[PDB]
Amino acid sequence: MREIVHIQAGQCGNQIGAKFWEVISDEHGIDPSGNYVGDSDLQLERISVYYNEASSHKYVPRAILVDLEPGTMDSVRSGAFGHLFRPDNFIFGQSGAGNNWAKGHYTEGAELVDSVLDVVRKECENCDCLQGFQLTHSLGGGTGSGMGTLLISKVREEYPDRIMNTFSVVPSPKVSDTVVEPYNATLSIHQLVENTDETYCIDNEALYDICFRTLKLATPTYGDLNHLVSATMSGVTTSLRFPGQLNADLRKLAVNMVPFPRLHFFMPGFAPLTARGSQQYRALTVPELTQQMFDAKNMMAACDPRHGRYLTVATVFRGRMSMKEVDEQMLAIQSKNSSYFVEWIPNNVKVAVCDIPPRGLKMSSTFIGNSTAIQELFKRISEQFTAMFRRKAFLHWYTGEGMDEMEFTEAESNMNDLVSEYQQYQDATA
Amino acid sequence: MRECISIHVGQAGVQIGNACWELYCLEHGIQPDGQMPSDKTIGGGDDSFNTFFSETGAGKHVPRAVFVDLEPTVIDEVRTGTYRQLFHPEQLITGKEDAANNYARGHYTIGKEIIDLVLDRIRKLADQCTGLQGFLVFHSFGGGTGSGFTSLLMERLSVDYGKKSKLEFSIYPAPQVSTAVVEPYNSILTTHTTLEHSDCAFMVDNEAIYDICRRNLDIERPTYTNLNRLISQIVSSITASLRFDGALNVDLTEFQTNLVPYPRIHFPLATYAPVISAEKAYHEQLSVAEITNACFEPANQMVKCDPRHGKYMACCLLYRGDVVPKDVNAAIATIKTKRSIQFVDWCPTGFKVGINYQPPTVVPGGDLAKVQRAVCMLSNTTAIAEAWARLDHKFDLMYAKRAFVHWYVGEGMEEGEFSEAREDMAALEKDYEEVG
Ligand SMILES: COc1ccc(C[C@@H]2NC(=O)/C=C\C[C@@H]([C@H](C)[C@H]3O[C@@H]3c3ccccc3)OC(=O)[C@H](CC(C)C)OC(=O)C(C)(C)CNC2=O)cc1Cl
Ligand SMILES: Nc1nc2c(ncn2[C@@H]2O[C@H](COP(=O)(O)OP(=O)(O)OP(=O)(O)O)[C@@H](O)[C@H]2O)c(=O)[nH]1
Ligand SMILES: Nc1nc2c(ncn2[C@@H]2O[C@H](COP(=O)(O)OP(=O)(O)O)[C@@H](O)[C@H]2O)c(=O)[nH]1
Repeated sequence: MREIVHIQAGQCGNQIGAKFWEVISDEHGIDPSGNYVGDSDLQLERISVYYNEASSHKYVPRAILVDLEPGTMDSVRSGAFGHLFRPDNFIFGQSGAGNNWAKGHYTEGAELVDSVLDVVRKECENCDCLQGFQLTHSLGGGTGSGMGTLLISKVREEYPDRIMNTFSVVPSPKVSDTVVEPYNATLSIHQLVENTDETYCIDNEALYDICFRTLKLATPTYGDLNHLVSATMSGVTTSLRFPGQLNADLRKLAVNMVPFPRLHFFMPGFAPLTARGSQQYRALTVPELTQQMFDAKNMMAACDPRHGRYLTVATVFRGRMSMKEVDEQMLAIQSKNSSYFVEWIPNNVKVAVCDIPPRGLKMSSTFIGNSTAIQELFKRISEQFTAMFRRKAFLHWYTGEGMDEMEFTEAESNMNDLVSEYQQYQDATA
Repeated sequence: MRECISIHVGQAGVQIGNACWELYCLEHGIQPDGQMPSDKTIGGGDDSFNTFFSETGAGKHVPRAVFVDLEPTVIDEVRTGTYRQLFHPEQLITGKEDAANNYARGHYTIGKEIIDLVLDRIRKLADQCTGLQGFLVFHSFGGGTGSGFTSLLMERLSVDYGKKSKLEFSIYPAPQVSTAVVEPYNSILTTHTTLEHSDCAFMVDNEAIYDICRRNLDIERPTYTNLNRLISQIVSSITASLRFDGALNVDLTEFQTNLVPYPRIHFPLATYAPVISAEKAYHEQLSVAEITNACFEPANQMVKCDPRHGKYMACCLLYRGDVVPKDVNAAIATIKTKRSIQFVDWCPTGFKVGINYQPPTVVPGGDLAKVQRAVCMLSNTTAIAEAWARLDHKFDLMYAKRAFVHWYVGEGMEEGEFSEAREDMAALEKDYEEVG
């Protein structure tokens, strides 16, 4: 395919995406020194998707990391595989990016959008053709939500043709020090719905819930959850990274997946839930993967899909596997759950098969759905926002920073209309 | 003395063409180094194999066909496959980005910026021809490249050459190997804009080919080399009429005349019988009466539809080896048992037969083995309306709540096109249903 440009925002983005780069780089078998270790061509069939050659025809990841809190550069260059990146895009701010919008959205950051467009165009010059973008960020704080929406709009202006994809992390009361989050989340998704092509709801509420109620870890840190999300988003990327029969692409994924012109929020899931292990593992086999793919406590959104409907479905299986067996159980799952799925698009539950095992697990898969259950998450966020908003709170910060009340009101109008749209498409008929 | 040009569009088309051209080499004894000892190596030809190979003074027998792909992923494979030296210095067509399951992207946006090169290539090839009958295009109803670009190509060709006919080979994509979900919109949007510039089109259903390979070939994992080989065998069998030598059904015009009554009804259905399993050395012997008895079984047709409910127009046939027309007459008498047969009152009936005195060729190291007799009934049934009804159900479902519509509207198509094409296909299925 054509090349992909990766964009990384804020502390959360930098950490999550650095771990993701590590995960796939191990998967594609590339050394920290850029040395080559892979033992087959099937590893480098789609290495050009992300990695670019060096002067020594040494493959280098192509990504950009953005933030304003200048303490992140050393965090980048102190990870295990951190020094992997080109010493040209470690461009950051110098005076902090306190979690206030219109500071990174209007006040500043808008002064460095020239810098970020300069760097992204500079490294897409070496890109023979452009496929799309990978913005990783979270919905809280300026560097993060505000910069992410600003970047999305800017590149949408400059590149109206290609695709625009992003990963969303929604901060939650369960693990959050600050409290100015719901304002950030709603102000973000308002830009996000109307300005991107597809987005992944990598939630924290469901993440914490499952990690504490089954994985039962004492202190969910930026280490554990970083590992979980890096693994899952690697699993999502595999389908493009691998050659598959369901030989899907970003534009193809949009066309196949995107049901409406404003409902492009996915629910990345993973069947074999995995903590920080040492040995190979305790063994898992096919029917276990079948069951745990679509359980109630394995996704990344605190919702039970049996209370809703799927617009579409998608999966990407891993490891040496019986394709006929897989098709048999999938046919049964689409047979024994007739009401579970929408009647608007038959032949929606698509399936693919991959070969390279995950670097640590034998037989796994990667669930990338598109449900009508996401209304629960959006309703949650909007309700907490308006609870913080019915009486003013810190809102003087925003108003004195540049917004007005009308922008907040219209953001809520847009979100509640979106929830109405999801409700409507969730209660269709024949 | 009557040239012929074929053309391949899309991944399915190029793969089928790859699977067919080497069968075509095998049939005449043509080999990537072959020379066919009865020639002068300088245009030594004008026989029925001249229609495809325009052999040069180097005794090469270069073909008349080009391959189309919006992004090089299969056309490269034929460019570096097995018969590499068999094609000109970059006569093929390579793009840079596929339509990605979007009929509109190939019909309005992308192809409308690459089509002129394709037409220039087609015209440049045709100039070396002298007596061209028409084109034989290979496409599928599944993707947006092999469908939108095909319909656009139909329009361009009918603009530049309306006198000449152009037979078609199509695929009615199946859920089993469904590499998208937006196939039905492409299928309706291609059948609607195909009629006015189509003359006779064959659909081979990957549902049917998949069923045949999984059942009667002892293969459980039908890659794009198994179904592809089987379809190549069927296509070679059907076009053998014009291909090898002279008999029934010489020309594409003759295809129309003895097949299509009504220009809105020009999708002939092809049946087959010899489905040799594998390298299985010994099962039993075979009889011509047996294969012609089998060519009526609904399980053995290239498209799933049970014809015991409807009437036939003109049930042609072909045969390989072991001529015995009296046995054929006995076969007609037997099948006259009227348990599952019909014809139409207005026009009398003809079971035209043409014999090829060469035993059928087989893939050397494939999932088949050589046999001695073959037969293929092209029954222009009225039952072919089953496929259109089945696809109409799905198109209607998806258009109920306007799913995916933006992905077509926002690229140069209007909203009314969907509705008018649906109405037009309704008229078409009415036109089939009324005959009787
Ligand atoms: C009702 O009174 C209350 C008071 C406090 C609390 C919890 C209290 N509150 C907050 O400030 C949370 C969001 C308000 C934002 C506001 C809305 C953004 O514009 C800010 C801004 C930033 C920089 C410059 C100018 C403006 O401020 C902050 O995030 C700052 C970060 C900066 C100052 C380092 O502080 C923190 O992040 C803390 C103090 C470490 C986070 N923690 C808390 O325990 C709860 C209640 Cl109910
Ligand atoms: N060769 C081949 N193709 C098949 C088979 N079954 C289905 N297909 C179709 O192969 C098509 C892939 O080629 P296109 O339709 O041109 O795909 P596209 O996205 O328009 O463009 P490309 O992928 O670049 O070709 C899909 O539409 C499938 O439906 C099969 O058995 N063989
Ligand atoms: N660093 C980090 N933060 C996370 C993660 N998951 C959720 N978060 C939340 O994301 C928010 C951090 O926002 P941040 O990008 O730091 O805003 P900034 O201060 O403008 O850079 C906090 O609410 C975190 O709780 C994670 O894996 N890593």
